[PDB]
Amino acid sequence: LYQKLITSAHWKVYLAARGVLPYVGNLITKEIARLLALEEATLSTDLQQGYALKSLTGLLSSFVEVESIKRHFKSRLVGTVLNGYLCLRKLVVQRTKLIDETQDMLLEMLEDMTTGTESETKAFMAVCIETAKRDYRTP
Amino acid sequence: IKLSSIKVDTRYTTTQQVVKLIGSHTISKVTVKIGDLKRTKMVRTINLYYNNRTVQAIVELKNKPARWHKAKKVQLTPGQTEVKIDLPLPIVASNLMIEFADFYENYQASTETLQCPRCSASVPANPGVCGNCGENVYQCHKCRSINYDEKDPFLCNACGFCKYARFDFMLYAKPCCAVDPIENEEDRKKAVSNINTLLDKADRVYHQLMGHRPQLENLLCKVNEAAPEKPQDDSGTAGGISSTSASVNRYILQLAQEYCGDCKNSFDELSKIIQKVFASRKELL
Amino acid sequence: PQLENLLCKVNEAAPEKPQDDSGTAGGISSTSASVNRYILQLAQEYCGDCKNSFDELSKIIQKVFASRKELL
Ligand SMILES: [Zn+2]
Ligand SMILES: [Zn+2]
Repeated sequence: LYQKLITSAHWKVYLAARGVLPYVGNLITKEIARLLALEEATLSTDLQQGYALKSLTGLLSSFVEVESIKRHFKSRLVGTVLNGYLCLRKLVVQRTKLIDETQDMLLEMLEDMTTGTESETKAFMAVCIETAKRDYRTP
Repeated sequence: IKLSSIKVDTRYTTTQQVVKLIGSHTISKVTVKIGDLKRTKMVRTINLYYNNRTVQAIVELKNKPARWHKAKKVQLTPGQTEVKIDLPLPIVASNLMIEFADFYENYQASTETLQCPRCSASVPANPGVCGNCGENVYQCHKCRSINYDEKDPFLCNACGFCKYARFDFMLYAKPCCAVDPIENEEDRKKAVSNINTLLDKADRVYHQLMGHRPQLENLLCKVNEAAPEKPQDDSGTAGGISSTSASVNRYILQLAQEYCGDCKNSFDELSKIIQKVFASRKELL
Repeated sequence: PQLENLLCKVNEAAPEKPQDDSGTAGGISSTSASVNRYILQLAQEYCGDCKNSFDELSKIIQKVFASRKELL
């Protein structure tokens, strides 16, 4: 229902103006953190592990697929996408097919955001420094 | 469990029976029964080996001693007809190797010319070929194969026939889903790929449990209506439905088939896949 | 009374896990073995036994009615 109601870029931009993008980014970060704090538990396998994560990432990709929102929110989404992708790469035992699809979508979004003016890029590099500040493999 | 009931592949050496099991089993005891015992060559030592390697065919392990773990060595007295091998800890095994490692061989006068099994002519022990009919006196009585290296092997290396005894194996074990031990990143990658495939299978079957969910939701609604739909005598009578069972509410029977049959089969498949996935995750961790 | 008692036990809505036929009891397909035991007993008692007895009684009643009509 939600994706059907915002199929027009008109309402995607409206929601982005209201601040939906930071909300979905924070939700993705919280879900990935829950998965990270969950791999310390047993190897309990859950069939629907990552449906919320995959759906939130799909929503973020749908919003980013509009040029203006991408322009205005690249610098604000690069940090959260980097953090999410790095934290998802740590997953080994709890890595589910849906988690793999989410990580691939985050990689595609990050690559889509790396592209930009040298300024925007150097700004994204500054973000990368903060992400590394936030382990010999993940950095 | 009779070992014969869970073997899916078997190969032999002159002293070893190497077997692939239908699946991984946790084994606590092995009993060996010995029938038709001949006094000329009697087993003195049995070694039991195992591994939990997944193989397509047991021949891949036949001549690979470094791939086997020794579970137990047992000694027999001359003419012993039953051996109980109590393992100090249960072993998890998808393959077994039983080795007859030493013998109380009774020496005899092999110098005497042997008798041809086909024409009864006298045959010299070397080369052991009948000069009258060409029959080889050292051929396996069961499969006619000739061992080149050993003229009097304890087992036929082709078919496992033993002229000195018959061996029956009874495994006090239980079926236990398990995977091959992970060694190096090569096996780590294999295990990860297996985990991914099994998770895909688990996702597919989940859907089956959930596919029957709306059907059960619906049949339950109809059954709650408690309508006295008059008995419908369908022309098709392939199913053996007795009058009383035929008169049972169709939805009730439909519910019983959907849940106890279909939902239970799907849930059993899903639980087996989940247990195997948990074992793979535990090994990887 | 037998059907009454079966109805009373059924309305208990009690789950009694299918009792394994330790003895040589009549073979029951698992599909049907998972119904309630009281449901199957009721179906046999009423649709089988009560129906057979009622059919016999109705045949006897019709023959008695024919005999009474002829006598009258
Ligand atoms: Zn001959
Ligand atoms: Zn042979």
